[PDB]
Amino acid sequence: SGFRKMAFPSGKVEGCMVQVTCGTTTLNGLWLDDVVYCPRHVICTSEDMLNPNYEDLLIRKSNHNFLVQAGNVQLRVIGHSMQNCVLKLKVDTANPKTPKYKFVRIQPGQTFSVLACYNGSPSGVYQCAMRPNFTIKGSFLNGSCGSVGFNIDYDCVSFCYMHHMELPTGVHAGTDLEGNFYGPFVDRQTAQAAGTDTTITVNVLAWLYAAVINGDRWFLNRFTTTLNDFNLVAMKYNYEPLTQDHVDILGPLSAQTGIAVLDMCASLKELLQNGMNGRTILGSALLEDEFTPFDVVRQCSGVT
Amino acid sequence: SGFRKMAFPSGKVEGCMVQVTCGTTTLNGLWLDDVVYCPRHVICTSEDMLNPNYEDLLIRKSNHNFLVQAGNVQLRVIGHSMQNCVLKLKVDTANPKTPKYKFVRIQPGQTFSVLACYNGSPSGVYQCAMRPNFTIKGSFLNGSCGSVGFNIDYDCVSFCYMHHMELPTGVHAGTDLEGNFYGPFVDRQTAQAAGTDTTITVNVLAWLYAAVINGDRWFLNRFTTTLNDFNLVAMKYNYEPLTQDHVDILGPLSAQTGIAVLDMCASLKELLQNGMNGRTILGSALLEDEFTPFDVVRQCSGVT
Ligand SMILES: Cc1ccncc1NC(=O)Cc1cc(Cl)cc(-c2ccc(C)c(F)c2F)c1
Ligand SMILES: Cc1ccncc1NC(=O)Cc1cc(Cl)cc(-c2ccc(C)c(F)c2F)c1
Repeated sequence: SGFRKMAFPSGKVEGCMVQVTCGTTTLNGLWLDDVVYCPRHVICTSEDMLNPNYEDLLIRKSNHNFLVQAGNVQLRVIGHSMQNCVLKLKVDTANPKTPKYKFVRIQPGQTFSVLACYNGSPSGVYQCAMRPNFTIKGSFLNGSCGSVGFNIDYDCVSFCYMHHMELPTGVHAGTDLEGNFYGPFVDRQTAQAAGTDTTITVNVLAWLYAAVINGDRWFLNRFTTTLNDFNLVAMKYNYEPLTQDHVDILGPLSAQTGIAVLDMCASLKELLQNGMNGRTILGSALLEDEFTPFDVVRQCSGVT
Repeated sequence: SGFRKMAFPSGKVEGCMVQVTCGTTTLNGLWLDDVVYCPRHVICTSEDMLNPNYEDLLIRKSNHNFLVQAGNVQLRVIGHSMQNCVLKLKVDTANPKTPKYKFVRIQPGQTFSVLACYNGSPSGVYQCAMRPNFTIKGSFLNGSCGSVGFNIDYDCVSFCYMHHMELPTGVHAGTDLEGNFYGPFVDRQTAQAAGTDTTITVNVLAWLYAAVINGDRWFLNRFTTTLNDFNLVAMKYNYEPLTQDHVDILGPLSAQTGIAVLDMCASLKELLQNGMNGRTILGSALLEDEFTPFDVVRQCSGVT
């Protein structure tokens, strides 16, 4: 028992981290097979960042200008190309530590682990969710660009995020491994609005099921609700509308605990309307939304 | 910016995890050099657990009864011995993935990462603190015994915890890598009181400094306090008494922010006496105590 914000073991990803330097800029790269992936803003100087013409900036660069180092050894760059907001540096050596991997575009509300890196060296690992507004609330400092987000299913690492920037609001923005930003963001130092965010209702309900499994049950009540009534409350409290698809995803947890999804919705409705009254749930004094139903089942079942 | 409950990258430790089976019981072992370390309760049957005579139970076992498997390959056991509550199984092969390591006994209030494992396979990693009462609030299921806690300084892994049991209260107990329990616990299925726990004051203050560094400053006030006055409030709210040693450990964070430690104590005093009034600090609605001053400096400086 016990419930923690658990990240995937980072070993398979640590073996892929490299340092990429172009001119004066050093950031992280991800070495899979004979390709190193990194944010294209590595080719920018501070002056270029206000409105960079990435095509023109990349034309001034040659393979020998991209310094790629895997720990202590230098990699030889034999090709370079830009795909959306990422640079792909072809190297003459396949990474011997390349795990089985896939590139995936995660959906908002889904979670993943981040291996925060500086100078190609891993510093720490943490779990987070892709917010409904396509930002992440991470922990990144200058030099962390190119750090990646991922999930692991058995021996396969599905890479879903590469870190590009921190907006003035302190939130983080990045791309999939094909260089497409999540959300409306651009890799340019210009004002950028992140959309209105919402709380991930299905994840809060999953976390309430995790609380029941782990013995925190004080919030269970004698009430029930309907999807329509619950959604009126979700609207008022800026929660994502619950759909039948969400109810079905919560099916396994409902079966495990014997608590109907709509009965758990009535508990969540009362918590939204009354607050916690100074009490806690799984060590938290707020409603947690960065655990998916799959995360709860995985952590509560011991999937390796 | 941003502040997360960050764990160390687990790769160096993943390379040390093995499965240990004795009779009917399977748990995790830690393979360093030519020794595999694991909880001695692996030699128990369910009936033995009420009052096991570990010396007598171990006498009925031979080297060939300890089945040690590192992933897919079987290890050959050439010696066995019990040291306190751990078994040390000498194997004929040194682990080629043995990182630079040390065995350390951590102090209460200190933090470490846990690589939760099942059947010798890593499942996830999370950060936690050794509570003042020598328990940990982890996330462990049956089969997680032998999972380890650790810290990493550069290329050296300091192992500090090995998981042994979950008490009826849902808290976790374990040993250092010499098999000595943290706290008053015994590896026996018998009633065991964990002492009165307290909140780790120096860690809460460190986390308030982390909040200021990351822009959450609403709790800063026009007040100051003394160590004596603060400690009267700490007593009332079951917080550890703050000492001059704690003030000195907070020195680097005080210098970085320009906020005197006793001024931060007055902010903490007001938060203890008034609560948060429905507000949050670094995404939390409660006062967080599982970040040490060193953790805050490390995360805020990007140490790899
Ligand atoms: C410092 C740091 C901390 C954590 N994570 C990453 C970083 N580095 C960056 O954000 C670098 C970067 C790159 C790009 Cl392409 C755009 C911007 C940027 C975007 C919008 C605004 C308005 C602005 F001021 C900006 F500087 C900034
Ligand atoms: C199931 C689980 C979940 C998370 N982590 C670990 C485990 N496994 C265990 O705790 C196994 C174990 C071993 C030892 Cl030596 C003593 C006890 C034990 C101690 C005290 C009591 C009263 C009691 F009921 C007990 F079973 C229990």
